[PDB]
Amino acid sequence: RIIHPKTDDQRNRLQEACKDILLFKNLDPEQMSQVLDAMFEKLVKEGEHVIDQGDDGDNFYVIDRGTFDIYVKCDGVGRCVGNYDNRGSFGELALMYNTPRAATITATSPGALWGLDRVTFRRIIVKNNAKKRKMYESFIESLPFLKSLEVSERLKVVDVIGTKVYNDGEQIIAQGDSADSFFIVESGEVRITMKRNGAVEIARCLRGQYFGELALVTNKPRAASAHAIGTVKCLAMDVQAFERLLGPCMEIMKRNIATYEEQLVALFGTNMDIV
Ligand SMILES: Nc1ncnc2c1ncn2[C@@H]1O[C@@H]2COP(=O)(O)O[C@H]2[C@H]1O
Ligand SMILES: Nc1ncnc2c1ncn2[C@@H]1O[C@@H]2COP(=O)(O)O[C@H]2[C@H]1O
Repeated sequence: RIIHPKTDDQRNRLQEACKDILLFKNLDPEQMSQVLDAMFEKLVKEGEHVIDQGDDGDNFYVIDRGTFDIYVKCDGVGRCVGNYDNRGSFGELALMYNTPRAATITATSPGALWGLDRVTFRRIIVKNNAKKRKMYESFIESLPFLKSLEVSERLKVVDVIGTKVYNDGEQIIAQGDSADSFFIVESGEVRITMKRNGAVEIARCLRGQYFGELALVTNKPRAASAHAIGTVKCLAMDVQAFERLLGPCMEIMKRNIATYEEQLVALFGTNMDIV
């Protein structure tokens, strides 16, 4: 076991930084404690290359604070495929598939990261993903909207999703809120409402259906709220995973978007500007 001593201020900041990391959701309190003890802090300077495309993987990072740009060099040209804003994680691909870094991550401000060495990672996270794969691989392959992906790409979706459970009445997401997750209902029922004024029910999602994609596609705040009816289980994915893996089905989703407009105009007379 690898262990790094941390001040009290570090443990509080570390625990708060890890609370929403999807790759840690399917871990028991004991595996999680080992991960926490293995975490070490790392300061980064603005302009610093935390990760360079092509290198061997070494650590997995959870963001404590700071901004970062994501670059993928495609044919001598560097594209900015996204960014991180004071929250999130990265560097898990090289450690899961033993491949070279697939992108360059640069800090665009001073910041801090929580690192986790590859050994502790593969020993716990990777071991845990195998378990996750046995529970959901079948379910994910069967989703109609994911048929657009190559079969190998679909299997990779399982590696980065995390399970989230909600009790009856819990708010899953709120209208007007910023968005960082894409959801897939695993079990239970999710009620979608929108405020004209009072809240109006506009849709319900059952096993196999998704929601929370509109904000990620149009880059806007959540257009509606979502609450759980009874006990709900959702498979969540962060926006970076969404953009890396679901590009192939940005059509089927774009096609479902148009429907959102018609429905709202029909119910309210205005499209509420969701596009
Ligand atoms: N579109 C993307 N392609 C590849 N890596 C990405 C992308 N968006 C974010 N990343 C992250 O950037 C990291 C770069 O190193 P890794 O390949 O280990 O893991 C990668 C992911 O965690
Ligand atoms: N008519 C609709 N307009 C907007 N969002 C809708 C509608 N029907 C269902 N939704 C879903 O509710 C989600 C609310 O958050 P998002 O905007 O991220 O994504 C939205 C869609 O997935």
